[PDB]
Amino acid sequence: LAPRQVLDLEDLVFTQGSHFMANKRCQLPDGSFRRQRKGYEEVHVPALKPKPFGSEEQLLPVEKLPKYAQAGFEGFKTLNRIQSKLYRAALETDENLLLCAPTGAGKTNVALMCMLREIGKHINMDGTINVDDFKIIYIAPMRSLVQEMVGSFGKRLATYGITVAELTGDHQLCKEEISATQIIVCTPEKWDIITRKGGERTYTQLVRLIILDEIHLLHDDRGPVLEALVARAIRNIEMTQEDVRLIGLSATLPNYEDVATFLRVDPAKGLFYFDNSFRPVPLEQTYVGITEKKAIKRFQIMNEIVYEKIMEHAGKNQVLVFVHSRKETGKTARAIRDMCLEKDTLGLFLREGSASTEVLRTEAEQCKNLELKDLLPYGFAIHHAGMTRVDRTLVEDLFADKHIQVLVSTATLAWGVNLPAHTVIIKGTQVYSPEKGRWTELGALDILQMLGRAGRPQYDTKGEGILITSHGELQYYLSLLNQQLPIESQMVSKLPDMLNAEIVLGNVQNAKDAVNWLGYAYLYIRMLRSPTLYGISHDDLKGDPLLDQRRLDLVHTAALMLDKNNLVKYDKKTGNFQVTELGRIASHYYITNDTVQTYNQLLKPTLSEIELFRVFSLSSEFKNITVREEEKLELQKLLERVPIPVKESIEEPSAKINVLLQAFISQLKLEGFALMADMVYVTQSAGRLMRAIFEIVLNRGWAQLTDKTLNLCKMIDKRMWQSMCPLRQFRKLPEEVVKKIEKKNFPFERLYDLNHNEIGELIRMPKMGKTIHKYVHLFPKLELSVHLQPITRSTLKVELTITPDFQWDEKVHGSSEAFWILVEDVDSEVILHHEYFLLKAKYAQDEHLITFFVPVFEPLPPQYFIRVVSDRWLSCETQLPVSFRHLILPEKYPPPTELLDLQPLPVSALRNSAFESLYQDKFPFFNPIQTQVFNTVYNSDDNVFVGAPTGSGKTICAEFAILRMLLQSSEGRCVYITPMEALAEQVYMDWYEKFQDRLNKKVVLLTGETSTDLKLLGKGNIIISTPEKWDILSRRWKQRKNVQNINLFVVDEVHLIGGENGPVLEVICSRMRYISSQIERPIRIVALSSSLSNAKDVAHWLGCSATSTFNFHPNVRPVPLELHIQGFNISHTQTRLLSMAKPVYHAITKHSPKKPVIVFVPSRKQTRLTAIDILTTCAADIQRQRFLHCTEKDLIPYLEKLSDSTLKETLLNGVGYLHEGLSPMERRLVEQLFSSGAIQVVVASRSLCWGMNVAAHLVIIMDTQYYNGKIHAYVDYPIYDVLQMVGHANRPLQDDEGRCVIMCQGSKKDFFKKFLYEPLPVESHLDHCMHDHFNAEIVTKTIENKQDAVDYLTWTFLYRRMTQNPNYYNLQGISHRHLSDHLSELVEQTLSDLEQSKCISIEDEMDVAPLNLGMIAAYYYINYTTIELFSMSLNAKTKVRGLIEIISNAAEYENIPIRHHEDNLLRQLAQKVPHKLNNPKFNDPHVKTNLLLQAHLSRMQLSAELQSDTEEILSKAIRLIQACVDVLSSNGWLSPALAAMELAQMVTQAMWSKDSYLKQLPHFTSEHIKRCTDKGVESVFDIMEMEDEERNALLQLTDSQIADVARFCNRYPNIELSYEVVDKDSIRSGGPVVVLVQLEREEEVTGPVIAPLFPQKREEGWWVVIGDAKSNSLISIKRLTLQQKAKVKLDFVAPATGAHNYTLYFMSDAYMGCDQEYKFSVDVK
Amino acid sequence: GSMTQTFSSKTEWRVRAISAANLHLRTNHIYVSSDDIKETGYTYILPKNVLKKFICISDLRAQIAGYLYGVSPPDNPQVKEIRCIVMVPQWGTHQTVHLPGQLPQHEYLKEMEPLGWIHTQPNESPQLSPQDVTTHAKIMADNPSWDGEKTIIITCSFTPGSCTLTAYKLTPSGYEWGRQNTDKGNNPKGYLPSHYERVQMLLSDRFLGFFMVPAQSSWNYNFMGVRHDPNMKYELQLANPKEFYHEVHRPSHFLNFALL
Ligand SMILES: CON(C)S(=O)(=O)c1ccc(Cl)cc1
Repeated sequence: LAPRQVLDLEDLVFTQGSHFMANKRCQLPDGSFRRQRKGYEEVHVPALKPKPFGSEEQLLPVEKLPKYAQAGFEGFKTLNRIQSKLYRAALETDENLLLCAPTGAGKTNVALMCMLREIGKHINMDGTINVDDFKIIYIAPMRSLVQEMVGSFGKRLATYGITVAELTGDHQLCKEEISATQIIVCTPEKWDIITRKGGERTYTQLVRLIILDEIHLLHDDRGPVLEALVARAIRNIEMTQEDVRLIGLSATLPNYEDVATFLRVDPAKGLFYFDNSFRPVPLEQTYVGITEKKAIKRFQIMNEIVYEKIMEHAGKNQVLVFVHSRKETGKTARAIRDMCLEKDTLGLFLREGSASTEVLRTEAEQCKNLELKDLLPYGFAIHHAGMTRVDRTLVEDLFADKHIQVLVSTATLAWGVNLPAHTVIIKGTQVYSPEKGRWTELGALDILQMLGRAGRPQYDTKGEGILITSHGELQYYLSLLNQQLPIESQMVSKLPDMLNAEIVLGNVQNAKDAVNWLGYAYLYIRMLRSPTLYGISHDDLKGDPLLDQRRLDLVHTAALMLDKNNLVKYDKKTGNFQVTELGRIASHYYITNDTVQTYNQLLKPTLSEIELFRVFSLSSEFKNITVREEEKLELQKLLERVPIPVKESIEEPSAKINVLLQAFISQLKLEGFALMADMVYVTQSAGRLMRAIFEIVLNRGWAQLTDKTLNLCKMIDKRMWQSMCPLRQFRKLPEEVVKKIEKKNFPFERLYDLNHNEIGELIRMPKMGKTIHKYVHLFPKLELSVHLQPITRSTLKVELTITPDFQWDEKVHGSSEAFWILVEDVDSEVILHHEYFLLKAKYAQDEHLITFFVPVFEPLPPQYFIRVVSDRWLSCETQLPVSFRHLILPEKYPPPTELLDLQPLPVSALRNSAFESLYQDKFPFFNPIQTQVFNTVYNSDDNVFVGAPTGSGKTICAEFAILRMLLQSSEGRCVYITPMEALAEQVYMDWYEKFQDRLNKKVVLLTGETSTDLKLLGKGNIIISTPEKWDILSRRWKQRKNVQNINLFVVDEVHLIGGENGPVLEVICSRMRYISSQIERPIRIVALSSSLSNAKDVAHWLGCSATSTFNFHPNVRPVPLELHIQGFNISHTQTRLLSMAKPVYHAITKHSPKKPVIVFVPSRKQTRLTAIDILTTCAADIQRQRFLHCTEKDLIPYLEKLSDSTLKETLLNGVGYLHEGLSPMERRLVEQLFSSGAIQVVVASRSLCWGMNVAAHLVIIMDTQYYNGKIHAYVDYPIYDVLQMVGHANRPLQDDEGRCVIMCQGSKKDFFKKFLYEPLPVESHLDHCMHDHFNAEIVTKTIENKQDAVDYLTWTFLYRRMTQNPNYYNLQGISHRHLSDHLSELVEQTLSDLEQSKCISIEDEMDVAPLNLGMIAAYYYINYTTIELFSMSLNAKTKVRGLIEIISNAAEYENIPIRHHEDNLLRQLAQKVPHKLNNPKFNDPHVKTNLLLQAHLSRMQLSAELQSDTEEILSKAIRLIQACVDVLSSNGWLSPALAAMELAQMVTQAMWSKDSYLKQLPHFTSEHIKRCTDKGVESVFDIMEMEDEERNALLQLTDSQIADVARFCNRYPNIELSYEVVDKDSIRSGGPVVVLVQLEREEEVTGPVIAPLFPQKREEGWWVVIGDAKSNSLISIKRLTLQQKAKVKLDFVAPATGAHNYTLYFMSDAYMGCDQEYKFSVDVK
Repeated sequence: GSMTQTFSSKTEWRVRAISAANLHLRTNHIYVSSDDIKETGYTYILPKNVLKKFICISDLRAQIAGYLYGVSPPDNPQVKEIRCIVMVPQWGTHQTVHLPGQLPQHEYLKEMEPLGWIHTQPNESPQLSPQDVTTHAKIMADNPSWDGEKTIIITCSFTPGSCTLTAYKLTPSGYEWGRQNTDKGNNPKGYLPSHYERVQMLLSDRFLGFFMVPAQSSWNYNFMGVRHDPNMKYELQLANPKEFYHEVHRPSHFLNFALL
């Protein structure tokens, strides 16, 4: 709305805060009266009469409450009148509530009833509470009240096993607080600042109920915090569609109905008003308003009034007097005690000879303070915050016994102690406010609370509150305590800061959002209901009835204010708001917006300490501070001694603030109430203001100022300067010692090198040489060392090792210790790199490895520096110089191969009709790259390498090579490895269509099932595989002919040798080379890769002649790539994503407004959020629905096939999304709509970037980091994924170009420029992955001594790269001496580990030999450490119990994620499972898989995530079970081996030993198993043998389902088994016994095993086990696969002659209940 | 008769600390006086980065000094590239500096040659100080590694808003006069302008120097002068020096404020 106006917010502010009196008149209850006295007037208000019970209202006994909530009322009989009117609304409904009741009427028990209702929603059937299901926020206004509430709610709810807790200070090390707690009690400000950050996995998604106690705080200057909380909550409701219950507890004051509107309370359902007659004890009130203006005699008048009033109660009533200071408490107690002595009246307080006088004299002589003993035997007492817990408890326990007569105290006791008194006197209502810089009136909440303490609840028939103030304030207090001081909104001043908080969160992205947000404020309600009070004329309102224009004007004014101070970029025409890092910092650190404007103005990298302290002193938080005349002399006494000089004159408030901070760090005590208060106020804010400065300058890279400001943060926290002995930070050390030490003036560091004796001597007091020693090694201290690893001549990879060098002690270190790692340049001037490092207690003894990239240049600089500095410990830092004097750079990479301008090659160049049938429909010509490599690939057998960008058609080049194979050899075998399973599947579709459909060869895709894969390798001409499925196969190459008979070996995407799974790929390639050299009949190798800088190393490794290596660089991509990299300055990820939201849209319109667009986003949740955001932007834009290119109804036959409604709406407006949790058919539909042109934009998650069958004109990569939940940290996208995402912007048949925009954190920008515009250098990491391959090659007899190992290493790419880039592999030279020693060390270490694990034997320290464990590890492709654990854990007595436990504990399964949101879902799961596990920790992947496996065996189906996880657990379970079978069998153990053999079946079919065989049949349920087990049928043959009609009669099943049953019944094994002991009449002891068994299948192998609940297709496996059951003894075993007919021979040794009766066992690995048993006997002689 | 007034201290080091915070502006205005008719001996190339850091850690009243270490560009033995500045425990006045007797010793400097020293000066001067001639000569007489034809004195003079550098070497006669000189005043008997000559010096941006600082302390002792001894011993470390008024140079200010 364009005709806007800029307002003066300040002119609209209620200057008087909670003291603003909106009401013009005050009517007092009947019987009030006004006494005139000398210079002061008195107003008396009598105690009110309660109405007994009103109209038909009775007191509910706890017995009639719901039973689950009774426990929370243990120890009570019936609720009071308030709780009884409220229990239905509170316990029986979810209605939002507002309860207005006089203070102390019972409101917090009503809050307990709401809490209990919430708690009831999560009692599972075992009676405990899913305490991970919800959270409850209790917002209380004062800290003392918070602490008391935590205590009392904890006690009331302890019967429910619920944690109630407060949130304390440091939260970046202590967010586990929130996870551990169900009821969070905090202040408004704390919850504001916490939810201001947000963050993804914040536990604020569990919030179900928010309780806003003392909500009349809205009238206070603090009230806008409650308004921000409620508006934010209601907005989060709107966005996330979760509902959260809001409960307000208020005093009884006008505008309560507006407050109800503001909390979304239905006035007919949730609003309850109980007037002041419902006070627990009726209150007689006296107000004393003094008229005497002159201070000196007004003071005496005050003390006279209080003396007289206290005399009215001496000996009848205790009197609680309330004073404004910790000092005036004692001063006033003594003032009236002394005026009492002067007139001889103390005898009234303690009647003589009383037990009371003796008790008080004894407790004052035993326990002692200064004034507390100076007062306690008189009946007096004081109480405040500078008092010991035990002395406060003493005052409290003595007062409770009705022993103290006059107790003088502060508001803290009103708020945090439950201590009433018959008479209360509030002595004066003035208090010093430093924030306001002057004396002001007490706030309303304080007054209400203190006078609420009047009258003890059970001992007094009436209370007597006496308020003493200035006469001009009488109408105010009379209004406050008599239901007539209206609750107004104070938020108009805080509007800029609150608005910026919502912009930073992304809840408000433009002015229309801000208007809707402001319509949730309490300010908005009060504006509608009383516009004149808020500056709106009644005629302005009638012309703007919703105050749309007025809210637009306020938001405009605030947005202009924030934009002028650079917190926000405000586009006025569009109303759009752009966040900034400065804005974020203002919000996250609770800094007002003018202050960060100052910080942005004055902060400079050259700033000195002097200027830093001055910048601090200029904060707007101190704008009301002034330099008073009475302060000036003491301020000058300090300003001439300050260690940091102050340039400003003493007349300037900034100089005073500077000096107060410096005095505070030096722990000076000042004279002057004002100065002490002002210092407290300055320094309580200094912490977070200085932490904001530190964040600004750290993220700017300013090394020196970062150091200075982090130091200042710590000097404020710890109250000392660097110069002081850091040992002061051990509170428990005596100060005289540390003073001795730091006076001795010697470096603290040297103390580490001495012992208790020598330090005891150096300080001249050896009495505690040991003690100092302790603390010296308790001080945090890290040792640093570095491995430099050159990536190129200008990018350096650093691996920092951090070794802790101190003793941990949780009394001083807590549970973690935080540090900053800072990487600074030559001059200690720029922070080239920085990160947070957290040393957790559980890891306090381990080396920590950190790795990162820093730029470098030529000529190399002298050195960099790595500092590691404590985040909170002063003088606690290690600096490691990183010298470059001995750094070996790799050579500049060679130029690319020139792209030849050749005649584009026709398809007809294939010179083959059938061959040309594969491409001639698709295009007329091959691109320039294929045209250049064709002659070498198609007309030669040379090994070939093709390096080029993704999207250059390298796969067609490998197709050239395959076709040459097919012409050479009518039955040639080709093996094609790609590194990703999704790529393998795409290639399998396309190549199945090309070579089997068209050319009628056989194309096969390896599954991972070794017998299946061997038959595929036997029958297929094209074998497509991922690396590990080829590793397990090609290990056994000496025994497997189909492995060596390969004509052609093609490896795709070979640059991934350099990435996380590179080692296995490097190994299999090296092996293909070695095999080719052994069998002396060459195997041609074709390598395809992204553009590589060290291409020639790869080609030479794979034996590619230089003329046969095509090393192209990114500029040759056939569709030109316009790459744009925009950097983003915000270091906080959720805010950085926010700042990218709209640039995504603008990028679409600038680079591809008509043509298809993919947007890659970092997470599943982000795909949906960004699709919606793009949609919102184009809606608020002119072009709405501009991304839909078919009609709204051609789409709906597609659409109804989906389930996600959001995906439906977005697709309707032209935007799809893809993520992993979508059903495969949903993803297929979105892909088909995208590639057809219908929808223009698809938003896909990072992880799907390899299995996407769509391409686009524009790819946007929105941020380049993802959150990893295992390590709780953000990880960078591997460069390989980024290359793959960029490759998607390539449409050769449709586009003249491809465009890609990469949005990244700015500090990554230059890295991407170096590694995208230039080719990629890759390295081996096989040296880090040696053991399992060494073990395979010792099993295979390729390696038989250490020399063989060194030699075999020379075939690898690692060996080639050790010469080109020695430092990367930790060599210091490239001579043959060098790498000979390096390889020998590598070999010795790997073989020693294997020999220690008992996988290999080593004899004469030279000869290695495979052991049985290693043979098992190599056969089933299992990690050697896993098989070692297995050798440990298995015994002669394990069975189905122990086996699940053992196999859960596998290195293959510790990669299983542990996300907090299952920590109860599994807790109850571990309860429904048959095998009761042993001592459960629940942060363990091994236990998690144990329970997921018990889930799968029981057929419990779970979520989509737990299903995704079980589906990959199952792909390794069979190998692991068979490894256990092999271990147990080798040992000699019959029972445990047969148990594991049946566990194979159990895992396959998803049943148990106890469950019935019929559970294997399709469409069978428990009732069918009952009607079967009842009469006639127990097994699957029972069902085959039944009649066809009786089958259906018992089955109760469809006919399609009966055919499903029949398929299984015909694949079910029925084998005739025969056995004979060959020459059983000639058996001698110790001689050979050969038994022959013969297996004949009745109908052969139709096909694989029917196991719908097991992912991979299996084939039936069988074991033949000869044993003796008594002995628990297995004497022979063989493994066979059966194809109709098969014979097996088992040879074993005979023992001496006796009684020997053996059993023959025939056991399956797939089906249950086919296991046959034949006992037999042989006469040994 | 008379009135009554009280004295509030006005300590000079505070005005100096305020002033030293602004030293960084001078680093954008560094001048090398090139008025030598012909160069005598070699050409010295000072890297800008260490020069500017050296300026920022100094004081406008109290001289500081650093030792120069360097090498020759491979094919040009007549160029000396200054590669390192070593700061050692020192104190100073406006006319001279007090260094320990012991020259820097460290493995990192063992492949470098000592090229003399650099020091700041409050005011420009047409002539080389006789304090400087005496200091250079007494160093040469205690330490034979300092060749008179190869070691220099770079003065960094504080000219308004800027810095002017000039580089000198001693002469045989200058060495012989300075080693026997014991008059430390502004005009000692025997002092001549024939005792020194101006060597050519250039400021370069193409390479970087580094710093070495003491191992167990810092280098500034102008607030702890008692703890400074001509015979004192020190090791070094590869790190950058702290500014003149950094807290760990004046710990007594911080401890004695906290007293009262
Ligand atoms: C201000 O923000 N809160 C008070 S909150 O606890 O985080 C929250 C969370 C979810 C929903 Cl639906 C509403 C509110």
